[PDB]
Amino acid sequence: ARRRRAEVRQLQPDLVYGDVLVTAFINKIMRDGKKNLAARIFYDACKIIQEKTGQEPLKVFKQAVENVKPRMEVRSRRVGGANYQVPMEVSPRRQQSLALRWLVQAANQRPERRAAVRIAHELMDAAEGKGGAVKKKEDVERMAEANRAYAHY
Amino acid sequence: ARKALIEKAKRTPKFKVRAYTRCVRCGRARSVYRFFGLCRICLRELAHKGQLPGVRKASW
Amino acid sequence: GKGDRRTRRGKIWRGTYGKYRPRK
Amino acid sequence: ARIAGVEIPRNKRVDVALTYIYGIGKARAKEALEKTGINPATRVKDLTEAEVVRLREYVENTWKLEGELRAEVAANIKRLMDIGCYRGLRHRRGLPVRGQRTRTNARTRKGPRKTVAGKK
Amino acid sequence: KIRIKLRGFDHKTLDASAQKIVEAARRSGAQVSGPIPLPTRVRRFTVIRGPFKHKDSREHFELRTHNRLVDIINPNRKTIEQLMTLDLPTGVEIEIKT
Amino acid sequence: YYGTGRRKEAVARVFLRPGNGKVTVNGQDFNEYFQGLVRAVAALEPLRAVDALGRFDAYITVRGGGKSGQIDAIKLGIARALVQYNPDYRAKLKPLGFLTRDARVVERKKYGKHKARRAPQYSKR
Amino acid sequence: PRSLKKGVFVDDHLLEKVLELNAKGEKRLIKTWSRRSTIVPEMVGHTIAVYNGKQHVPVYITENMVGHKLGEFAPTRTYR
RNA sequence: CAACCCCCGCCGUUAGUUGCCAGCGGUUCGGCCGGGCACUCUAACGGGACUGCCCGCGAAAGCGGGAGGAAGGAGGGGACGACGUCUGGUCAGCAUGGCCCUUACGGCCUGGGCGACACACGUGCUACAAUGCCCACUACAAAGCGAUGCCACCCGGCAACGGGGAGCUAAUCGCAAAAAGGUGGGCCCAGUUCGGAUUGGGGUCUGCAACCCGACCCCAUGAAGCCGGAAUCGCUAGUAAUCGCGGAUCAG
RNA sequence: GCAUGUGGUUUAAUUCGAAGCAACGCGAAGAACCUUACCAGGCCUUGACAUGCUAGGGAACCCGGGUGAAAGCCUGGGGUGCC
Ligand SMILES: [Zn+2]
Repeated sequence: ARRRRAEVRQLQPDLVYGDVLVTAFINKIMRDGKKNLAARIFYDACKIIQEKTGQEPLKVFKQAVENVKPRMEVRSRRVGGANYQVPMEVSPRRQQSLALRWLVQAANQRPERRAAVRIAHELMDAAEGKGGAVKKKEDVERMAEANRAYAHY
Repeated sequence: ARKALIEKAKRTPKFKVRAYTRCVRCGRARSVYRFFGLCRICLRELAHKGQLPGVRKASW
Repeated sequence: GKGDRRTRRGKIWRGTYGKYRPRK
Repeated sequence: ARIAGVEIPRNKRVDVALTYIYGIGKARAKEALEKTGINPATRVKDLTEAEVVRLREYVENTWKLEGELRAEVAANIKRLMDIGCYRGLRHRRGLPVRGQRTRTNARTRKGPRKTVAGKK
Repeated sequence: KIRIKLRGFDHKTLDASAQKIVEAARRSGAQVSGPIPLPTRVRRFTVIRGPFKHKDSREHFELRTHNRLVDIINPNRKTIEQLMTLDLPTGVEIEIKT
Repeated sequence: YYGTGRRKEAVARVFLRPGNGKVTVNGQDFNEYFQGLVRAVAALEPLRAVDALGRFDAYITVRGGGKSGQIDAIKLGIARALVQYNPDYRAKLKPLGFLTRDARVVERKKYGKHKARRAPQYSKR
Repeated sequence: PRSLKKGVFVDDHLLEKVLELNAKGEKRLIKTWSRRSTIVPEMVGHTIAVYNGKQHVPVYITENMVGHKLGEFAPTRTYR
């Protein structure tokens, strides 16, 4: 984008719950546009949360996201003929995106067989503040104030 | 196109497989369209002057 | 499975027909 | 669960199992169960000793297998080989036989890559 | 039940030609189903612009064979009069089967 | 009440008859013509828009395109017929934008390319 | 696994040329370009010279080599 | 440059052997028949956006936001490449100055070769699998091509194919099955029911002829390969990714 | 791993061009003979194609046989119009 900030695509809320956050997540599981498949994944992963936890998956989902949003990050920069990691306050937009993504990238790395399953567990261990979803979160920050020796750029 | 092969590729062969095309105009052999019987270059060539009827320039 | 010229897709790919993909 | 030739395919389905045998492919197996009535779905370990034998007796006295197949081919090769047959030569040279190209992708018949020097 | 097929290359040439059959058919005949389009079949030609070698060139040529139909039911010897030898289009081919 | 719903090369014959509340498409139960289809429910949205679910029947036909498009196709049609019943309905419809139709059409494959955009890859430029 | 349906091929050039060498017993040298041809059980024992791209390769035929063609004995590509 | 021209999206007129109980009568309940052009459609012409309206910024041009509208500010996509640049490419398409051969640097043919392989790079295809593979039942597409050509259907065969034979001159017959998808069931994380290389073997067809050097089918064989060094490509929306279909050339 | 283009090496020949971006599934939208320009061997010359000239013989034409890998070479027949 050179000329403008470019508008942000607006999505259609979920047919089930109705939260766009949902639709956003699903989009992220979907590969090859088999959105009918990824739809299921999410739902059946929800149903797993019902049977395995006394809580509404809708809530569980948000709180899980809420917890992996890193509020601090690195962004390399060439000053002095060198790569200086400048830590920086991440914007709202970029959090939500980084969350959902990591939730997924992490999920598919689980030892578990069935996909929906992998999501299910990742969605829980997330809200409990663990797993890897949150680890891929704490690690970035473990760089944020790790090189905070440079927050003057 | 060598005359030695235009006029040649025209006389009936001892085997039907042996019979290939050539462009009636240029004598080219590599890629003539049956429909017109002209070398791809040739097709364009006339296609342009307007010598191939109904033959317009596609647009969609 | 697309190179497996003895499977479903195997044939569908090559567009050939055989003991694996028939004519109904 | 044992021996067909000298082999022991086990703990899995029959149909699957039999594949393991040099002479049997996803075809014969099915056409060796259809000729015996043993239900494929059942594992090897849960076969009736009697069921087993039938399979045995059949398969062994019909198709050419391990201890004999590897043989027929082997010599079969030496056949045209002993003869000045082109096809034989390709076999000597360890190159493609069926007619492929010897400029690029051939590696499957040459094995590892043998890099040499050149120019620019 | 005179079936009149009209195949051509120019859509105006046929329109007129087709209209010309519509007009002198209602004056001496009876109830005409009007002119109807098909379909229309195209003949694409993907040729390389330059004669030398530039795959990425390619000029695109088409050839539209328009199809028009005009049905005439209750064919009189009077209708066949006006529609006997009263034509004018050149790049139009007609064929009748009744 | 007919309206006409067309979407990405696929036509939808829409018929709204005051009934109990059932959709028959190309002769089959709505929910049978769309098994396993997640966004299926999507068709009826224009209805639950005016709290008019179950008051009409839906004799719907459809031709062309894909099932995962025809959905939208019906969706529009229903909407277009819904004006015939009460034009005053626009007030609650267009804000939600159901009377719009998008040229989401499949772009033409240009030559020199592998698709409508996807160019070919060069390595040592 | 190659195949010529129903009716095995052999050019009449040598067929009715080699058979005539049967009416006399044996010969010594045969030369004909048709390497298009299959070898027949009716052809065994002769010493046919086949054409390469420039040479004329002599080929002795065996009781054991009836199912192959002539070309299969005339290597074209000179190598190594 | 823009515009005029085509395709796409709304709508109107003209047109009904495509389309339909949209409304009625019968059924072998197949829109099959009548009957009807309404709808879908088909195609030829024409309407429709111009920042024209409202708020704000602005000297103006214009910019931002809203509304009505199918569509918004060039609505999406085409064709469409200035004066010239690179002594760009191409005399093997054609044409043409010039030099060179004209019993040969010409012409016919048979066979071989363009397919050669210790290697190396370009473009790609198939895959490493469970968001998956297989088998089964089942549903939605467009745009093309078809006379000795597309081949319905029946029969023989595991099958490629073959024998028979109806329809089409093609919106009214055929290529045709779209595939992914959906329902069931099998697989249970293996180098495996992942993968299909290569090799043996047995066949089909084209065609004078498939050794060199053809595709196809069937049985067996079942390799590398468990996601790729440094480096490096494409793509800003119905795009990328994915999935199947069609044609050109052409016996194959 | 395989297809395909190219370098290079090879070959009797492996015909030719294209070369950084702006060559490399590029001419080639179809190499088994053919295509085909290459190499071998066999054969042909006013020549496979145009317009024409001077001398001699024959309507054109058609159907055989010999030799042959084919082409070609040799040979033999019937055959005789319009001015
Ligand atoms: Zn030409």
